[PDB]
Amino acid sequence: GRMHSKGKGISRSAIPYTRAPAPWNKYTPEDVCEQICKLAKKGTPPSRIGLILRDQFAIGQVKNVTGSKIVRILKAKGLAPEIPEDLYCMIKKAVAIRKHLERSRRDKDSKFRLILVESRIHRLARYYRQARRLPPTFRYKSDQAAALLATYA
Amino acid sequence: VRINVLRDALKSICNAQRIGKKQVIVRPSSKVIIEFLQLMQKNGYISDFAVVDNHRSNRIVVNLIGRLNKAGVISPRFDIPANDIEKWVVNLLPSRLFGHIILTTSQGIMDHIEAQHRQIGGKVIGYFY
Amino acid sequence: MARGVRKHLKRLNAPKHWLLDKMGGIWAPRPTNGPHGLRECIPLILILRNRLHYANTYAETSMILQDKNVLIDGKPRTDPTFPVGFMDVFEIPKVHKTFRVLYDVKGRFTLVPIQSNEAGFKLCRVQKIFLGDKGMPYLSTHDARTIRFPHPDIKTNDTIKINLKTGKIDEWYKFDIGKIVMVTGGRNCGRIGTIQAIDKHMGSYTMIRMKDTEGTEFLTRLCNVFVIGNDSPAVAIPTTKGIRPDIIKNRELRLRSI
Amino acid sequence: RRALERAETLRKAAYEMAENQHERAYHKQSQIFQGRFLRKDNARCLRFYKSIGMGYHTPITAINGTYIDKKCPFTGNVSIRGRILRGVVHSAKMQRSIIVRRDYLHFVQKYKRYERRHKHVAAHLSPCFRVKEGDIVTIGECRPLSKTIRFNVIKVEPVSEAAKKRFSPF
Amino acid sequence: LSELEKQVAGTLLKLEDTLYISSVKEIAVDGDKKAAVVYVPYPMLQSFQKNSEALILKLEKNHSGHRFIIVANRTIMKNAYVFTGKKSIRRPRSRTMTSVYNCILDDICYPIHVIGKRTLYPAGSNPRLQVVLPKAVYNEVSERTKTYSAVYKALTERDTEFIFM
RNA sequence: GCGCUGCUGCAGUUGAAACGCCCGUAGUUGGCCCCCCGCCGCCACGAGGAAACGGGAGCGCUCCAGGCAGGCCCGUUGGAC
Ligand SMILES: [Mg+2]
Ligand SMILES: [Mg+2]
Ligand SMILES: [Mg+2]
Ligand SMILES: [Mg+2]
Ligand SMILES: [Mg+2]
Repeated sequence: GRMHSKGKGISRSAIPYTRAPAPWNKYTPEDVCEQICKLAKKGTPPSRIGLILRDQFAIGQVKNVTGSKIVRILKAKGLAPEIPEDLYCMIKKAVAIRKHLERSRRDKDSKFRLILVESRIHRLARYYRQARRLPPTFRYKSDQAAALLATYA
Repeated sequence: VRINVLRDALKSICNAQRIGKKQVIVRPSSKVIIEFLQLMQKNGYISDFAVVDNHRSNRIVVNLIGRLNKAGVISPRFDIPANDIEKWVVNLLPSRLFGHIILTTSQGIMDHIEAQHRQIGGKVIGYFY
Repeated sequence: MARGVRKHLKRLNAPKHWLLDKMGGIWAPRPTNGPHGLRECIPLILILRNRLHYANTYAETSMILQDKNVLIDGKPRTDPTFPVGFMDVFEIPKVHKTFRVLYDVKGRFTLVPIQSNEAGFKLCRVQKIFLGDKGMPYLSTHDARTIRFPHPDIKTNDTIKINLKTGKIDEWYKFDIGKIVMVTGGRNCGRIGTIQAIDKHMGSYTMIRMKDTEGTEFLTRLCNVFVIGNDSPAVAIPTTKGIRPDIIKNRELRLRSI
Repeated sequence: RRALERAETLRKAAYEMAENQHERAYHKQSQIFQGRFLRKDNARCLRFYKSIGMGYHTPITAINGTYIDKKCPFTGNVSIRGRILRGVVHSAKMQRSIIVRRDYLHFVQKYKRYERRHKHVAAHLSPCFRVKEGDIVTIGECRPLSKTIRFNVIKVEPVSEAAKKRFSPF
Repeated sequence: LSELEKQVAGTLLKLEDTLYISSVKEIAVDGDKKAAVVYVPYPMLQSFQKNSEALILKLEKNHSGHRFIIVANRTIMKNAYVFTGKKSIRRPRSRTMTSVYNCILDDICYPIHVIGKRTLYPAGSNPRLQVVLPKAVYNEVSERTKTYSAVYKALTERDTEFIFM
């Protein structure tokens, strides 16, 4: 928590040294691929997909079984969202802030938070416009953000 | 943020040797660190070391034996001419008889004595004595 | 900006290889236009007064020249500022002295005495081929001379032998790998060697790599590479064979002569 | 057949240019004698082109194009001589001209460090090339073509979309 | 097209009661025992990997004289980019030397997963790599460590030694 | 002199001096990894381009500040670099 704050914790995850599957693994590389397919059809983000796989199916890491990551699989199958997930969630949070604010506009901390969130959105959007992951025309506007949320979701 | 890995390594080494320690651990590994340590070892300042692989940010262990009195880096790599080494030697080193100055050249990483022998110049990395 | 051409020459602004004393005077002779340019020539008076020493002043040289006592390429010249250049014939019949003007290893003009058999010609470098009036082929050289109707086999940068009495070409040496040459410009004036390599760059200079008899190798641009035969010189050359000694050996020679 | 098609397009274009009465003058290639266009056979060439000569190749657009430009280095009457340079496109607003940005380094001895400097150089752009901002161009030196122009474009390499501006010495 | 391949192929034809090999390489060891390396083509390494411990045991039991190891043959390219003059061709990272050596090391002891690697830099001795194996398995592999070191040195000039931790 | 203008090489709790705080564009700076191909910087060598001044080889203007002289039996006497 460093970019827009003063904190500095170190809560992370530490993956294992060895990349091989579990000795009790009973899934061919395909079987998961169908599971990813049906989960995605239900509008599940990849992070939740990994959570579901790890908890319900006992798969610590997808890459160790299939050799590839979830989003790459979805793209090969033509199911990955056009808008990346982190950006989409940031835009959700911005919309929620704006709504709460237009209900009542005497709250200044909320405006502070909104400023921070929009700055982060602009930075990430610029990075994605570079690297050709988004159209050059893509631009974020405060007054039309809900529309993009609805269509791009 | 972290920038100069070598500076951190050298500061840690000097800190440990000050209180007469026997082993050190420096976190990020690099080719330049390895060559610096190899030269130090060939000159007889730091004995042996080992590199530990973890896929990311390989760690290193070094064994100390006193002897070392100072070590450092010059952050902006200046381009020393072949005939401009004496001034830097005088400015940086305690004497013209036992210190070592490290340079990076098109012929590789070597000492200032070796570069004087081959009458070539290059860029400066650091020093120890 | 001067309103016209320049007629004077300060002594300090003169070429170094003329070897003129700083305290001789404010002025130095200004060579007149002719076969050779200002920086690739030396005035006649300098040879006749400061070297051979047959005269001690400007006036004596003037009398000697206007009395017709020196022939340049078979023609008497009365101009004290006439320019003398490379591979020129200097004959003084009154004393039976004949010299050919060449370069020493140090990079200065020297007089190599010659014989009667080889004084009826000179070597010229051809550097320009062009069409003149009526489309007639022509050919020019380093000494400001033009010859009409040259052989088609003669190309640029070649070397040409012409009889002094009659400006007619006899034989020609091609510019090719393996031919003895002599350097006439730059840091390597007076060195003699054989061509080993030729490298051209589109739109820029062409560099020639030469090797001396002793194995030394040196480079220079093609604008001052002169061919002097086919593996062996065609004319008599100085006592030394185009070998430049290092400072140490020159100092040893100086001490020996001391 | 291939040759016959080319002459038709070249022959055809000269007649629309004659039907563009809004223009005040008739623009034609100097080298070509106007008169070959009434020859039904294809035994006389209708377009003039040349080679730059520094290892560069003449674009197909120039050879098969139907434009007139006296300052073009391929179909015109100018010659390339001198220095060849590289740069990036900074602006492309004039009719047939662009502004090229050149980047280089300057060393300061007292501080033993460098400074980044840039210059703007204007050039003529022939209709045979398509250029947008950020593209890389090779320019060749020519005679004075105007008050600020002494260079002509001879090669274009495209640059991708939304690519970040970067300091690019060349 | 050599003797060893003939009898090993006959063996393989006996074992079933679909997969073929590329070549066979034999490496010597300090003892009279040697090692035979079988170069499996890349697309079928996993085909020869599922039940290969039995395969190697049976092969050793048929023709004794040297142990058998199964590895894949991978290519190494010597340029990150290739300049055809017009565009650039990028070398895939899988064709680097560092990746290939690591894959070889994993393949030599495929049934047992490596737990760590370390390279030591002695004062005078040439630098050498030492790897770390699971402490559970030992007597199974204690008797085939010299052969592993020899084959790794032969394929890759880098030297090594083995311990358990 | 002066490390009292500080690149080498100052100072910034109390002596003079850290913006009240945050966001942020130009600008500056950016972890680790591929053994060799192309490009930029970098190092070395070289060509090319006036001397005078400065450095510097040799020479007893009686010494010297200087000058390029000079000796007979002179590198082709010299003025190298
Ligand atoms: Mg920040
Ligand atoms: Mg932290
Ligand atoms: Mg002070
Ligand atoms: Mg106070
Ligand atoms: Mg105060």
